[PDB]
Amino acid sequence: NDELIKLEKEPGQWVMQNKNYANTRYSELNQINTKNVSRLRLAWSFSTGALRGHEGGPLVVGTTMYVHSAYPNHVYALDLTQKPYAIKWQYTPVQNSQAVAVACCDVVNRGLAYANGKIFMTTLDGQIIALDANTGKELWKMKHADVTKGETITGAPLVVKDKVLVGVSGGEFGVRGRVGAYDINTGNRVWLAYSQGPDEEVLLDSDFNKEFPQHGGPGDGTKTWPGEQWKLGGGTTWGWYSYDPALDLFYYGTSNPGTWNAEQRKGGDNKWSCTIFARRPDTGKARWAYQMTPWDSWDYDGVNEMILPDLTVKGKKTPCLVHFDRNGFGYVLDRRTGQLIEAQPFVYVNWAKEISKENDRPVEIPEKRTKQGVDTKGICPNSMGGKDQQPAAFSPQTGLFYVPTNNMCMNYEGVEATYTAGAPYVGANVLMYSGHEGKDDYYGAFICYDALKGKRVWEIHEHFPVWSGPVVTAGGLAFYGTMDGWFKAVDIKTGKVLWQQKLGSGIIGNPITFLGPDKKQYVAVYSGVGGWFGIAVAQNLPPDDPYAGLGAVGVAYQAGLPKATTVGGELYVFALE
Amino acid sequence: NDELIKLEKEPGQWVMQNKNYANTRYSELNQINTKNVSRLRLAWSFSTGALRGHEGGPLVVGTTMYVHSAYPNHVYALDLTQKPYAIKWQYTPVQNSQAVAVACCDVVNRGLAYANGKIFMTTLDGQIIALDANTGKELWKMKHADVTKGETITGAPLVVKDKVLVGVSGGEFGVRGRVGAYDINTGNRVWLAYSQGPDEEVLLDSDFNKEFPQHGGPGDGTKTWPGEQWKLGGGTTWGWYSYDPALDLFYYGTSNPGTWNAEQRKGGDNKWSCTIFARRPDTGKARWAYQMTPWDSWDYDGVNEMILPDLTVKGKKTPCLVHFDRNGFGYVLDRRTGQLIEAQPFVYVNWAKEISKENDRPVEIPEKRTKQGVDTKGICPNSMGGKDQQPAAFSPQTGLFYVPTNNMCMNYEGVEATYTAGAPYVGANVLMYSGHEGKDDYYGAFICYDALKGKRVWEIHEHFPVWSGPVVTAGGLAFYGTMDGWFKAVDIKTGKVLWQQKLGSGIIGNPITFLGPDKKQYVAVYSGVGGWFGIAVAQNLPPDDPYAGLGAVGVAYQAGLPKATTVGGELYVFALE
Ligand SMILES: O=C(O)c1cc(C(=O)O)c2c(n1)C(=O)C(=O)c1cc(C(=O)O)[nH]c1-2
Ligand SMILES: O=C(O)c1cc(C(=O)O)c2c(n1)C(=O)C(=O)c1cc(C(=O)O)[nH]c1-2
Ligand SMILES: [Ce+3]
Ligand SMILES: [Ce+3]
Repeated sequence: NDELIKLEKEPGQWVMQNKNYANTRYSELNQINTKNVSRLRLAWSFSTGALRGHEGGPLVVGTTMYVHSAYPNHVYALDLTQKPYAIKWQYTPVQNSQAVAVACCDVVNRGLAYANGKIFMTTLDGQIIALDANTGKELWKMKHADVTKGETITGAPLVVKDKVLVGVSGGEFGVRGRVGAYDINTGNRVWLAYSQGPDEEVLLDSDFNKEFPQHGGPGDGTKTWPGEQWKLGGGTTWGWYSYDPALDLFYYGTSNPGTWNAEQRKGGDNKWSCTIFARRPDTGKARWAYQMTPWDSWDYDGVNEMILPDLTVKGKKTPCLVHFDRNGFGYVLDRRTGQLIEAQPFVYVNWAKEISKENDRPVEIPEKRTKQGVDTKGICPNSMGGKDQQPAAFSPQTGLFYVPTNNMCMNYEGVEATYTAGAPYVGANVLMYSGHEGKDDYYGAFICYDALKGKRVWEIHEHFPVWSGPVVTAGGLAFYGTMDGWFKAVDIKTGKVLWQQKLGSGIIGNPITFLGPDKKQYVAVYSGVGGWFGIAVAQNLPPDDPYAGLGAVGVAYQAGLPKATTVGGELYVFALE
Repeated sequence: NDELIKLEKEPGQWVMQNKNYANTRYSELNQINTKNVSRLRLAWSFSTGALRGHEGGPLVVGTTMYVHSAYPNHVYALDLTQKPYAIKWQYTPVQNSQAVAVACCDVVNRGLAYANGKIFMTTLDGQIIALDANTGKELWKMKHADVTKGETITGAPLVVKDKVLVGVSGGEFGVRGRVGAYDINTGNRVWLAYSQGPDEEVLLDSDFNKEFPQHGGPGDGTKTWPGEQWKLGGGTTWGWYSYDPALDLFYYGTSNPGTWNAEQRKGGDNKWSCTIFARRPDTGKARWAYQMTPWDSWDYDGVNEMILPDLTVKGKKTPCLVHFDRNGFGYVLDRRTGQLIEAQPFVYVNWAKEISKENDRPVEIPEKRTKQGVDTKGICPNSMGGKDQQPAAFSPQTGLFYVPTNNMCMNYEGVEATYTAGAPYVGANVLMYSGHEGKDDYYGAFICYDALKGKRVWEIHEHFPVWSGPVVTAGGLAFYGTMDGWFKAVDIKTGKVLWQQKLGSGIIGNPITFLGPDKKQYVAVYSGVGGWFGIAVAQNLPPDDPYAGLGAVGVAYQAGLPKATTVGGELYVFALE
């Protein structure tokens, strides 16, 4: 989109969830820096009027801030010229409350998109809705997903050219993952790109994986599955999307291949679950695809963000894609072709020795691959991954990445799964605990990571998983939140905490930074705990069954989350003086 | 209670809702003052995990802060030694959710009491519950009110000696208002004092009103009503209680006399509705009582706080009771006898010329007394009163009062009412609007008032009603919140605002100030709009019928409250540094 390509360069605005199409989450603003951040204080706050998990973050376009909430997905426009703000408009969609019963991982929403004088939102119950950005008037609404089939929507849509790109959730409900493109003006569906099934549904361009046939090709959407198991094939698309306008490719990752009992998927790779896709936005046709975790047996969803830095590789400036996967590996690919440049662990990994440079496949440790009817113990990372959806940042100044991570392991036993449309299609008993096979007394870490060297530069051990995507700035600072409510600013060179404040609820939002109409720098973040690790608190679940929430309940209680935080939903905005 | 008499003198703690038994809401702390308050900033916050109206405030006892919420009435103990806090324990009572449907005026609760190692809470559904203050363990509980008869509890209980005093709500449901005294050590109900009915139920001491028999006497609880109309007689007890241990008297006010159609109560004063009671704590027996509004036709509940200052009256130090009634008059009584010393308007009043010096009865303006089947227009104040429950403060240094006020008027038409147990028993159509018979463009004011002179000293006009009870301090400051979310510090001498910050939701909490274990002064307040004026927002009500919420919906939309604030539930704590 030509407006967004222009606007995303402005230091004073924040026009899409991860700052720009490259998903760098980097701001050039330097009013707030390592010298003065100790003086940072709350400027103002705003209640979203919702409880449970508040993921994503606000947008700032012009002099208007756009705010979104957990279910029922209230949307607000705040006029920042009104000292400090006034509510310009609000919108709450009508939804089918049955959506709540088929949300796997809390009733979260990762946020709004802006383009062409319009705001775009997704709803838990499967709608994509366009609103007038200045009045809040509903312009069009479309049904993209079907709650009666166990589908929900939690991901933020992406506007590219005249299309709004919308995903789906339900990898634990046997859903056929896909991305739909809807016309920005009418909402009419233009194309629908599936993550499995026949080529006609997957949508492959004539040059698909041309340079890397070893990454797969035509027919693999069915041939790499037993029978018609692909019809329940997962590969959902609830993460963050990115875009390179020069290459005319947009990028995203896909979820686990449906049932968690790999026995019922045996015989093939189960493509294109756990896959990085690069597609043409006009047609949806794939130019390349790389499957990170063939025949997944761990729930290592591949949906984490696809950051698009230009890195110096073997002495030459190279258009890269960088992705910190649930499977614990930090991948660097050539974003033109899907060529694997590097893959090294960014957390402790014990299910695989390495990713092979020969065939780009994981070299598995067989004792850590799961199976039906027999437990597999001490798998690291757990299903929540080296990190979950919480997006990393990249600084072009340092050339390094700032990554929120999990530090947890699990036991995982496959169980026969039976499909009933609208009900869970899992087939696993999972127990979760702290990192390094339960030896660690902490469950998270915030790190600085060198993707090409495949090494951590520094690490901040955090008691709880870090479920907040940092913003990094030219002031030498990274901001992120903790699940017990601390909002922190750290020195990007050393990891030292330079400022912190305890807010009302665990933070699972991704902070932003922008300039107000007063030309002053502000830092804004949601508070309101939830998401998968926070499900025991958000859904008020008891400790009696530690297997509940597919392991999430036990581990949250072990880490002491329910004693550490209440539910909430508040936007906090900070500035100097 | 001897512990509370001792503790209430400590500058660093806040051991009951209005600071002390005299309900002065005054703190001797002066770390924060007129010279430095501009430097005040948020220190920390805590989400209550509930939405809708958050009335009252936290308690600070020792190094523990006790926090309460709107329905379902979560209770938390925060350990303030844990930099800045940790959740020490929490308790959520089991309730009958039918209570929500019979709450007149939002699902608020005015807060906790502390005494003798115990926390005492009330629940919307009619329970009084004693918890261990250090562990949160339930010690005892009793059913005090019955939701099937339209009873709820929203008021904060008061501990006096070895008794916890518990009121009831339901003046709009034909409830028989009463106060119960429960043994703090066992939960046994020791006595139960009704606001109407025969003397055996009202409970009168042998010297009742002996100095002022013109204020009423034996038998008036039935003889001042037509037939047995007293059986649906209201006089509920949902406001703030006060106590003078030197006099062995506790004090409180009573609600409207049930049906809003005065025609059905014609024939007498309807005692003891709209009444100030002084009762013996041992027996519940009344020593004196003064009815402010005989034969009410306006819903002028008498429940507002009974502040117990010692004032110089005609040169003599006098133990006074000062009360800013819903009816718009600022009453000063001798708290030994119920002598009426002074009564003058603290807001614009047009329903009465004055209170008679001859017999202490309002001199009514007949045109403004409401009637059955005919509309009466331009009545000031409206039923929300000169002020509602939001409690005023008194400074012993200045000898003046700092009062949050409403600036609103109404039309009110009596309608014949039919009693159905558990259903509303109102009988009125009420249209509300701004002050001075709808001429004004603002709906509230924060004032400094001289009670003996009967004069405002200064006034700050506020766009919304001021539904927040100030804390006033020896630093020369008054702190209060507005319904569009501004928390403000004013210079008590000039009435100038010296500091303000916009928070996430309208403030209907009453702020407190205390010393942390770090010896630093903090100011704390709930944010989370609701209560009667906020009902359109708290209950998500449309503007279609302006008469809805007994007039509250119309006036809240006219004032623009739904455009100004969202719902919430957050405790904000401020300090210097
Ligand atoms: O397979 C799926 O469709 C799907 C959807 C979602 C979601 O929509 O939030 C999550 C996951 N999987 C998942 O595996 C997981 O780790 C997870 C965490 C969260 C969260 O917001 O905290 N959502 C999801
Ligand atoms: O007569 C009653 O029993 C009763 C109860 C309550 C309550 O319990 O909150 C209010 C009132 N009346 C009332 O008249 C009124 O002005 C009012 C305002 C509020 C509030 O919290 O904002 N409660 C009540
Ligand atoms: Ce999944
Ligand atoms: Ce009332």
